[PDB]
Amino acid sequence: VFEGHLVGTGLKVGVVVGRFNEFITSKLLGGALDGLKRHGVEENDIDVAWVPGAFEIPLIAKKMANSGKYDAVITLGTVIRGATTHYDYVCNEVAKGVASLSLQTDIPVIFGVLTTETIEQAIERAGTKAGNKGYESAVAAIEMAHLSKHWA
Amino acid sequence: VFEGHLVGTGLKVGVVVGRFNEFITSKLLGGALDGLKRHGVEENDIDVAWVPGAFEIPLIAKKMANSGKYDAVITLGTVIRGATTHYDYVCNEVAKGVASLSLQTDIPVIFGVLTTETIEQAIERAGTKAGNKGYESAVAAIEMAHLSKHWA
Amino acid sequence: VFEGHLVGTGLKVGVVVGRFNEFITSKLLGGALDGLKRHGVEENDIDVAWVPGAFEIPLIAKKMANSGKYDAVITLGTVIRGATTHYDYVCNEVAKGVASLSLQTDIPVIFGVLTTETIEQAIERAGTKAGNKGYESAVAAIEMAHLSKHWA
Amino acid sequence: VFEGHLVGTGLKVGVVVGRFNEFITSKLLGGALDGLKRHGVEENDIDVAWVPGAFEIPLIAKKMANSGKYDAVITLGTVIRGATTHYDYVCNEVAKGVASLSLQTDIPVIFGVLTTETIEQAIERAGTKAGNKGYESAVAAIEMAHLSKHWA
Amino acid sequence: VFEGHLVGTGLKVGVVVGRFNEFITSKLLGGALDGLKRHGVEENDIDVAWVPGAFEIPLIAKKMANSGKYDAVITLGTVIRGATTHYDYVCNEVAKGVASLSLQTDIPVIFGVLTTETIEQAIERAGTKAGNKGYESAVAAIEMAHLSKHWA
Amino acid sequence: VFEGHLVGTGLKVGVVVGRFNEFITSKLLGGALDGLKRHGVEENDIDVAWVPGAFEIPLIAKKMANSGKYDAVITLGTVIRGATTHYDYVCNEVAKGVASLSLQTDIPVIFGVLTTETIEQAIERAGTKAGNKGYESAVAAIEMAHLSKHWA
Amino acid sequence: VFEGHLVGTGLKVGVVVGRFNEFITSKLLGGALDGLKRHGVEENDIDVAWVPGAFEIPLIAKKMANSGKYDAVITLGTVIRGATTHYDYVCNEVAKGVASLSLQTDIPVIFGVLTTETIEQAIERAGTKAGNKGYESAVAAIEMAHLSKHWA
Amino acid sequence: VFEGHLVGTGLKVGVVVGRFNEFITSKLLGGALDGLKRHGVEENDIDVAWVPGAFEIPLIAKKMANSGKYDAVITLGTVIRGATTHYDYVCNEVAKGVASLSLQTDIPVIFGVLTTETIEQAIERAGTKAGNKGYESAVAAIEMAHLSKHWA
Amino acid sequence: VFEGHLVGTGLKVGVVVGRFNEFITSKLLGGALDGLKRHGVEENDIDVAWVPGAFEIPLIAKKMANSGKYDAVITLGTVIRGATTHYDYVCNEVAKGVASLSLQTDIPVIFGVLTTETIEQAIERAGTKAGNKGYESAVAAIEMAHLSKHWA
Amino acid sequence: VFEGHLVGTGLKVGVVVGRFNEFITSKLLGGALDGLKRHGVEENDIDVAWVPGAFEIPLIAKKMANSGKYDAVITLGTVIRGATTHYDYVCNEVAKGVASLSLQTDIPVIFGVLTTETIEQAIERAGTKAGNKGYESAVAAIEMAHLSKHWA
Repeated sequence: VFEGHLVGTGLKVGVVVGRFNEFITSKLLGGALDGLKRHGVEENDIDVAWVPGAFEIPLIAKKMANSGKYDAVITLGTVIRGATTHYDYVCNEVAKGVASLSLQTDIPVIFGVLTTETIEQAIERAGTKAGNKGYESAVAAIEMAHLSKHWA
Repeated sequence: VFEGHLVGTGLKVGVVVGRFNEFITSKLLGGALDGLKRHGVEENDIDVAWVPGAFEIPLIAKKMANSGKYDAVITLGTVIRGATTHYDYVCNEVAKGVASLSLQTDIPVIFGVLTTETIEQAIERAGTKAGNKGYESAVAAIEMAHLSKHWA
Repeated sequence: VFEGHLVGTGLKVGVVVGRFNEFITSKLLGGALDGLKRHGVEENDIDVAWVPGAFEIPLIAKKMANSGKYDAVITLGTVIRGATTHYDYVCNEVAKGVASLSLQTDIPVIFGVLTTETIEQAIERAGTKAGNKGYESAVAAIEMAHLSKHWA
Repeated sequence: VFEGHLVGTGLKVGVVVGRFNEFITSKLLGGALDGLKRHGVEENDIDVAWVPGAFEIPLIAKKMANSGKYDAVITLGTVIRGATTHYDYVCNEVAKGVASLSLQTDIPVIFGVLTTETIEQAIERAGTKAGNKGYESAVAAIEMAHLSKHWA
Repeated sequence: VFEGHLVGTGLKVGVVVGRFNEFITSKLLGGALDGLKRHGVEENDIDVAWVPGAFEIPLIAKKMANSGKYDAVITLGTVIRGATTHYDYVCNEVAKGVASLSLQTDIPVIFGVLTTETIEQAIERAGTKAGNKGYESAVAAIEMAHLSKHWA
Repeated sequence: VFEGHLVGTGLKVGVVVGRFNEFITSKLLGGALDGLKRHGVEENDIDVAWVPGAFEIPLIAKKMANSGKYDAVITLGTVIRGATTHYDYVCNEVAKGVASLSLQTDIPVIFGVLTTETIEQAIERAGTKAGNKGYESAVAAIEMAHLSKHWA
Repeated sequence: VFEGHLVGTGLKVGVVVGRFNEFITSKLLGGALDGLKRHGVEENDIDVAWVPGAFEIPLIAKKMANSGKYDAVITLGTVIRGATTHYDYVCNEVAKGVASLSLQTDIPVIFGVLTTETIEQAIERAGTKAGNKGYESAVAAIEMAHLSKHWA
Repeated sequence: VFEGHLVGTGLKVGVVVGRFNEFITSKLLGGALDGLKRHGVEENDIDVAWVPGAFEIPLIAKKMANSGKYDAVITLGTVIRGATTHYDYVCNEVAKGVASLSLQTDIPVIFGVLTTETIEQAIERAGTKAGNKGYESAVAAIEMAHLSKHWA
Repeated sequence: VFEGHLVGTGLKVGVVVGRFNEFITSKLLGGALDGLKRHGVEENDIDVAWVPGAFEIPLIAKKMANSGKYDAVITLGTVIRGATTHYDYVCNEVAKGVASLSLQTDIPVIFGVLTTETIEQAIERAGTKAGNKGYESAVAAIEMAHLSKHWA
Repeated sequence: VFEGHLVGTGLKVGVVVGRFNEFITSKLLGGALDGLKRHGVEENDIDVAWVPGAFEIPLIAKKMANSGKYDAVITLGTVIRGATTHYDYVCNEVAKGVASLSLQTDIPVIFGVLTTETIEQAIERAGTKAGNKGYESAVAAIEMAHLSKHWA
């Protein structure tokens, strides 16, 4: 009874990508832009905020949701396993932040941060075998934008 | 003593299903009808919201309980182990959302999200030798909503 | 040196028991509902709230503490390992809502939910080798109750 | 399309439980005698017939269906592997008299007799991991009852 | 509720024993007396029919229940695994007879035929560490006959 | 030839059950308190004495036989192997006071205390594979009672 | 029915502890106070007798129950496996004394002597993951003394 | 630059200790005395709150620091690995509570709860090889107290 | 509240040593005498009775306790493992006798009989690595003499 | 009773550090500052003496404490295993000197010389996992200083 439209010609999205692991987040962003752009979203109704890395993505995502300028916010980034458990707390707090601070703002905030073990797994999901996580995040932002933003 | 009825003659239930793994969630939403319906709930008093996937189920599950139109909100979806720990942060936040944000609404929000390791296990719990976890999550939904009398 | 009493001559206790795994939670309730009685708490001053299972125990346990009718609330239930990580998110959220979440009320909420690996392990704490964890969770309730500092 | 109802507001149910392995059949009966109650079937409109064990359940189950006092009869019992093939002939004849033999009456007779290998397996269906097969056999009774075509 | 007495003060029981394996069935018929007798049944109200072996126990067990002289008919005998599958077809038909032809008589016909793999197992169940299956089949006989009140 | 009766129409029985391992002793008592009832012993002529555990069963069992109010006293309890030899001294002293120590009274005292190795073994005699040893210990009580020679 | 209170408001308990293994018996006597005390027993109504070791605990435990000053006598101590069978004859006689000489006094003498194989096991049962066997032996002491009403 | 003082002459401290694992938490509380004492704090100018389990610490640690009574609150307790994952949900929520609810008050709440795998590891950190983690959490408490200083 | 004095200047002890294994009992006695002597006991208030071996030590120990001349009796001896189980019954009856016949006389009778496996274990405990069991028995007799003989 | 104070406000301390293994002894001297400082001692009211090797410490540790300049002298240094037994004669004589020649002066001389096998073990005890054994030897110095007290 309540499906979400997938055409976002009149939408207005804003994304926050993490500079760390640029090698991956780059192609990850281009896929999200390409997605929104070719789904109707105007090529300039789209803003991008570069943060130091995923840990920083919850703070600035909240600053773009509370700015009340966008119809949806897309969080992009990439985290890869290291030698320490540092990778765990980062990955957690990013999702923990993006998810929890997506209800505090009743604004669709799509979580599109890669959390992998191998550099080959990131590439795998940045426009390779698995597809482009970024593009898939945009197509998700548009849908949420029809079901969650202008819907109440 | 404070048991809860199982006859939902005059209840209004709202369901939120994730499209990802539709192969499972589809026959898992078969717990809605042939479940709520056979227990009394009216065909028309049941609304369904399709979200992109489990991560987006806390937000829309909120904007359905807060609409005050439903006595209880059933949350459906399916998540299966990948190669990355991405599966973990998702399952966590879905459960973390449906739970921690079921106390802020005082409205019963039944957690019926399959979190499995195999496609086979998801099938085992969607109408096979474990039964349908969508039908069971409805029975629980009725009882819960029907148990909120020492409330208000 | 502020310690807690242990005789509950005039106490008002409320219990929330999960129906799932009734085979265990049954004897588990009888442990508390017989530890309270024999500790001087009235057999007629105890209320029991049957919820579907543990995941629903935070919600109903809240509406009993917020009910402002009990000095302490005991939460009884049983969760046993499955084949999926479903077991983890359940245990977590139960021992998370019940767990310290319920500090908000400032009513004692004793966490007495069995979280085991084997049906044989749960049966060990259900009134066997390790003793009845329901009885022990009632003794904890009386003690917690008899601890009075109030915020104001 | 002739399907079956599931609310049993005005139902007349009869139960035949085998005393042997009372440790299991006990909780097994409580499953049906609590699934019926909470499904709207009268706590005062249920009769229970204790037979020595399963082998005698076909005979007494017959004199209850032939009694023409119940819309459906539930058969509860438990049989566990021994060292001899004695277990086989018992299980067979129970799930043979009860089983389709009792078509002659045209009164619904639900076969809810546990036939397992381990005491731990029977304890799994007695209200644990696999759920209470007595509760499920009561839900089946209500449904079967609410299926009315009559031969004449 | 429909339990069955265990005092057979004024009952009339008829027993049918197979000669084959007399070594076992003999001390197995010791369940008749020192069983029925000690439970009240009169010494004289007990008749015994010796048949060639178990296969011939359905026929003669029939011409004893149909004589309407006995409140219940106890069937005794012993069968042990051979080298051929002959053991199977025998045990089957004995149980198949005593059961399927206990509904056509409405008179309780207790099945007390040992079906084992070892001479040792037959002994285990004729008055050794498993007890006497003839004495147990009498206790059941009394209760059964004593339970046929919602009959006729 | 002085043998013992088995119908206890007019009997006065007393039972001492150990609370420890209530999970087993529970069903274990129900075995005796249902074997007595169905053997013609009054449901209203049975007293039960709950002691901490088996070690205390000799003392309280004494004050019931010395009470001179019962024809026989049944002792129910359960003790299971631990990591220490503590289990041995308990079992010993229970089956030593209860055991023949209580010849002094000349009142029948039936030793029905389970002394096993596994929780699964105790559960076997608690009304499963091996039968209910409480029921059997009641049948022994009635028989012992019906044995009258008196010293004087 | 003859249960026993757990509130020892007006009881007089006497404890007998063995010095040997003071490292364990010390924190094991911590079951006396913070045990009897928290259950009601008066600080002053509790006397303690220090004996050389467990072997000397039957004699002095006798000259405390026979003084008729205490409602119940708690016996504490610890014994651990050596290289010789000396450990056996000790544990035996301690238990043999406290038991067999608790019927000659009619006064509840709770046996709370640790009989273990490891220093670690003694610790496990003196306030670690098994709890404090001194506190448990007090709870039992209260109930026992509080259960001697069908006495005298 | 803002270092924290270590001489706590004029300080009011509050301690919350868990009764479970008293064998360890006892000597662990020995960190309060012979700890706060020698650092200047006034003899019993410090209050100690005994709570049942480590799980109950967060609640009472609050209702002490909640309203100005102390300049800093210390939490002491011990938790040791069991067979079940119960150990995890306890440890987590204790640390979770003491930490998360040390920001809401703004009054220094030092986390001093031992979380070990072995009883030998608890002893290892209760005054053994690693020192006393109670005396160390006291030093921390004083330093943190002297850091309520704000900034310039 | 009831500790035992350790100075026995005015005491009057008597011991019974077993001649068998003189090689050990010798140094075992000298340690007991040396102990009593250097603890105050007058060097002539001390008597020694040589019995054939440990089995004989219960009889003559009773003859020295019933002689009402001593303040305590010390039983010394040594038993070592042989090829037969003879060693077991001897060791048992000695302790069984000394302990049981220490309550029949309400007179402190210290059990100091070595019960070992190796000749090297006896020497080990006769004034070697483990100390002198005899000396330790005297220091025990003196204490019991203050708590048990002139105390009542 | 004579405990040692821990607040060293008005204290003069002297430190002798070894230059060899400066990489470790450096951070080890960090125990002086941020150690004596926070315990009350006045900023650079403490003198530091740098000596070539740990072997030269005893001499200069003397010619400092030798004549009243400080209330206590701390010796810091590090020695790590080599291929030769040279490591032993150094460690020994350092400890030998600092100890033996701490009685002749009577002025507290705390021994704080690391004697490890690995460079990783030195780091382990220089501010890592085990803490800083320099800050610990400072606490000791203050306490020992406050114990120049003599006796009454």
